[PDB]
Amino acid sequence: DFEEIPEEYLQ
Amino acid sequence: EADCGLRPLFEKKSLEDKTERELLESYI
Amino acid sequence: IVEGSDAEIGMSPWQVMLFRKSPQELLCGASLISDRWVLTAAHCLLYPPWDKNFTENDLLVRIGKHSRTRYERNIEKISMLEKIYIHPRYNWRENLDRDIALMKLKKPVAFSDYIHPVCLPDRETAASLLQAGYKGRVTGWGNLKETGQPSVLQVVNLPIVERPVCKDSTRIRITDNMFCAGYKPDEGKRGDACEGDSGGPFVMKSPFNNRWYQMGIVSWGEGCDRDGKYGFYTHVFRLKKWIQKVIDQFG
Ligand SMILES: C[n+]1ccc(Cl)c(CNC(=O)[C@@H]2CCCN2C(=O)[C@H](N)Cc2ccccc2)c1
Ligand SMILES: *[C@@H]1O[C@H](CO)[C@@H](O)[C@H](O)[C@H]1NC(C)=O
Ligand code: NA
Ligand code: NA
Repeated sequence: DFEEIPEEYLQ
Repeated sequence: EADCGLRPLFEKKSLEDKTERELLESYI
Repeated sequence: IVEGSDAEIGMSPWQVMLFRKSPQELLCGASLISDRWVLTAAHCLLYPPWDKNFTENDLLVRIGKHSRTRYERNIEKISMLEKIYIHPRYNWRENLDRDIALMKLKKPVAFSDYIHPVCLPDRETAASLLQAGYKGRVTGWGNLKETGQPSVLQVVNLPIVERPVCKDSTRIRITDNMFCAGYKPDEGKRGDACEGDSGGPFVMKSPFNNRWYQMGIVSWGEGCDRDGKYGFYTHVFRLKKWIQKVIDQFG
């Protein structure tokens, strides 16, 4: 339900 | 911070939010 | 938040969203107390009865948000956690006594119109403001009712309740490290925190210096916005000695 956040923050 | 609790879009501009007066009125 | 209203932009610039990396989900609310420290409820991070025990790498904090689900480009900041600190006497076995935790960010966050820390109370401000009848403000992206979710940050103002009434509303053992807030059944108006609001701030605006102070942390409640029940909040000032000790030692 949430908009995907920039992949940078998931690294 | 020395600046804590003062909101840029409210206290810092001397603008009040729509319901903060309800709080003030309760502080009797 | 039940029976609240949409926040104004920048109305709660200390509001923080605790966000699970996988799957991507809201976990809890929290608050910004300096450029590198965020305050939340311990049960947001640790609650063995529900197999909950998050590590630093499991989470992100999202600061400066308004929309619950949107990625707010050029407005919000997403921060990684360096370390979690849970109160050593947090009582998850019984009644959530001392339901408080600190999170240190990997890098300091930049303040903006939308991102700004709230004050923590001194003894005098606590003594002056934490009185039955005095109202504080609770904010969060949690459920809109007990049994859906808001589009943007919700806000509600609630009065602090006398201790005997808090105690008589519940079978749970209440401690000096908690206070309760909410309207009584005969008071007409209503409102409460709910699931998803956990860890968010209960704030009051000091009439002495016009600054906002975080007096409570959303902790627990039996149902949401039920008549004759009240929301319970961690008493931030009662635990300030631990807060200062953590920041002094690890800041
Ligand atoms: C339904 N509801 C209403 C208000 C809130 Cl703040 C919340 C968020 N807290 C919670 O869900 C907390 C976490 C552990 C159990 N919680 C509760 O609120 C329990 N429903 C009551 C409880 C209190 C203390 C010990 C055990 C059980 C939920
Ligand atoms: C929670 O996780 C940590 C890290 O693996 C572990 O050491 C701890 O025993 C777990 N349970 C707690 C803190 O109650
Ligand atoms: Na009781
Ligand atoms: Na109630």
